[PDB]
Amino acid sequence: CXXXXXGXXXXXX
Repeated sequence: CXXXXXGXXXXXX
């Protein structure tokens, strides 16, 4: 899980 902004971000889960 994760996400972000401006293009994306990251996460994991």
